[PDB]
Amino acid sequence: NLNCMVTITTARSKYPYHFFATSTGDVVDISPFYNGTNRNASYFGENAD
Amino acid sequence: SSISTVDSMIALDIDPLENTDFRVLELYSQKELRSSNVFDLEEIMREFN
Ligand SMILES: *[C@@H]1O[C@H](CO)[C@@H](O[C@@H]2O[C@H](CO)[C@@H](O[C@@H]3O[C@H](CO)[C@@H](O)[C@H](O)[C@@H]3O)[C@H](O)[C@H]2NC(C)=O)[C@H](O)[C@H]1NC(C)=O
Ligand SMILES: *[C@@H]1O[C@H](CO)[C@@H](O[C@@H]2O[C@H](CO)[C@@H](O)[C@H](O)[C@H]2NC(C)=O)[C@H](O)[C@H]1NC(C)=O
Repeated sequence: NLNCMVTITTARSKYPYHFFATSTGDVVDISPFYNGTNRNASYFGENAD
Repeated sequence: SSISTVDSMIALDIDPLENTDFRVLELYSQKELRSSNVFDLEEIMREFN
C-alpha cells in the first residue's frame, strides 16, 4: 500500500540562524535565509547534491 | 598685624559618600549552564535525525 503525504509543520531557528529545526526533529544545517547568492553571510552544511 | 586670632570654628567636615558603580557579577557563564546537563536535547535530536 503506497500513500504519499504533505505535512505542513512549523520550524524554529535561533540567532545566528545557522540551522533550523522542525517540530518532528528534522535538524537541518541550512540557514533559513540562505537564498543561494549569500552563502558568505549564511551557513549551509547539508548535502550539496 | 602680629596678633593671634582665636580659632573657634568647630569643624564639621563630613566627607560625602563616594559613588559606587555596581558590577553585573556573572557566576556561571552560559556555556557552563548548558554543559551542566547530562542529557542535551539538541544532541539527542541530531542523533535521531
Ligand atoms: C539574498 O540575500 C542577500 C542578503 O543575505 C541579498 O543581498 C542584499 O540584497 C539587498 C536587497 O537588494 C541589498 O540592499 C540594497 O543595497 C543598496 C545599498 O548598498 C541599495 O541600492 C538598495 O536599496 C538595497 O537596499 C544588499 O546590499 C545586499 N547585500 C547585503 C550584504 O545585504 C541578496 O540580494 C539576496 N538575493 C536574492 C536573489 O534575493
Ligand atoms: C564574508 O563574511 C565575512 C564574515 O562573515 C566577512 O569578513 C569581514 O570582512 C569585513 C570587511 O573586510 C571585516 O571588517 C570583518 O572583520 C570581517 N569579519 C570576519 C569575521 O572575518 C567577509 O568580508 C564577507 N565576504 C564578502 C561580503 O564578500
